[PDB]
Amino acid sequence: AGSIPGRR
Amino acid sequence: AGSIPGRR
Amino acid sequence: GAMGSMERASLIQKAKLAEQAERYEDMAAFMKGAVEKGEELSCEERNLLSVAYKNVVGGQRAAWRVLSSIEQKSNEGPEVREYREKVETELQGVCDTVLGLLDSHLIKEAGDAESRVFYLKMKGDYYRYLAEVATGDDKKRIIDSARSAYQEAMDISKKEMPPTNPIRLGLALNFSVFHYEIANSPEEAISLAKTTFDEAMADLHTLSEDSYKDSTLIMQLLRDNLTLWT
Amino acid sequence: GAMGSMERASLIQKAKLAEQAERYEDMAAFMKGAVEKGEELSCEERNLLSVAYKNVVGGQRAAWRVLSSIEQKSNEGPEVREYREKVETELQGVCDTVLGLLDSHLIKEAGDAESRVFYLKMKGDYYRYLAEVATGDDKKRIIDSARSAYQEAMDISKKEMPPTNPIRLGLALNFSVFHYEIANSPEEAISLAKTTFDEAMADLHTLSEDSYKDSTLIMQLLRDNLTLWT
Repeated sequence: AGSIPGRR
Repeated sequence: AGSIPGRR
Repeated sequence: GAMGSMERASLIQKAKLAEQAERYEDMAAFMKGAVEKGEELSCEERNLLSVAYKNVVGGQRAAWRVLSSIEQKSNEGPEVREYREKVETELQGVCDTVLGLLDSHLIKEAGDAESRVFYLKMKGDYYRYLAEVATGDDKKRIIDSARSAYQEAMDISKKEMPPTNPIRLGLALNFSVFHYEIANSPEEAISLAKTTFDEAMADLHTLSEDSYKDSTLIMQLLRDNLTLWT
Repeated sequence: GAMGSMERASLIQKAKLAEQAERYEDMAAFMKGAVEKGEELSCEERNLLSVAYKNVVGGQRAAWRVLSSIEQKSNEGPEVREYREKVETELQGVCDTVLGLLDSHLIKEAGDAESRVFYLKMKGDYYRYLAEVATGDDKKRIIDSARSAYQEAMDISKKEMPPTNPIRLGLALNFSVFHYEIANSPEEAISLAKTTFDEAMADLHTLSEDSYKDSTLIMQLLRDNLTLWT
């Protein structure tokens, strides 16, 4: 399950 | 220019 | 604190530089210093705070999972357990630091829905990360603290934000992950992701091209989870 | 030091775990503790020491280059310079730490060619990283220290190791980068890379399949540089 990712 | 890389 | 002699604006500028240099520990320290100046944070500043700590704790969580996997295989010297414990304690310290900033005094000063929801989502997330490593004792209480923060954020977001708002969408995404991965409630996770996705779809017609891109990007993450869970 | 109460074997075990968890700062601290136990390092232990510090300093160098580029564009408030200086000082401290381990007392105790060449190559590399950030004052002296370490390593390697030995090859590769990037001697860099490649090619017939794979991998890096430089 994916949560909001860290920025780019 | 590439030197020896860090490990994997 | 450690950043007490640096100007607020200089801390913010250096946090942006640290992000560009991928120096997330430095970024988080600069943003902690900025929060401790005592002024509320703008939208951009809240994002810098969240990005910094999400990257720091994300690396700690990845390392903890590698070590926990090795330790479990070893249990089927004390060194693997000791080192997993060291990483775990460091991770817990970062989560406690973030939660302390939210409690002193970001949440209580946040009156607009956008800021209050953002900070309550963060509070849910950092309790969720504490729950990932917790074992039985206050594990239940940590889980309830995450649930309570996410629920208050959900209640505000449903009353005050459109269904396509990116923070409302990311809150729902992360609360659905909480239900699936932490609370052992996969049906609640699936229901929340589906309802969130469907209500956002029905509101896309109101958006500009740029807002449409922002909202559909998070909707795709909801869909990706639903595909994995069903 | 900080690791004085931990057993040598436990420090080595934890360095291997830290590598698996991609916790290179921890890895370097464990290996520093192991070196400070005062015993010589095995081949595998030397590799752990080098991998740990190469990754730590590699991240610092990448961040320094991002910040130095921003600073140069700004020069065509004090914050970018201040933060570049902070990263630079941290990088210099890591290089000084490695050089201090080599001087106290890894090099003087290294009698076999494999260990002495390995440590002298490291000494060249860490002076080279100091040279990348040095500006005029002891910049010349830092460059000469790198050159002298690499040259002693080259002299030993040519007398004591076959032309396909991976440490001999990596030493030549890194000394060629020194010539090209630091010493403003691109013709010397090209000559060294070409001669090293050709002498290794002529010795491949002596190798097993596994040694052949090890040597040809580094030869390809020499070829990649020659393609970029010519």
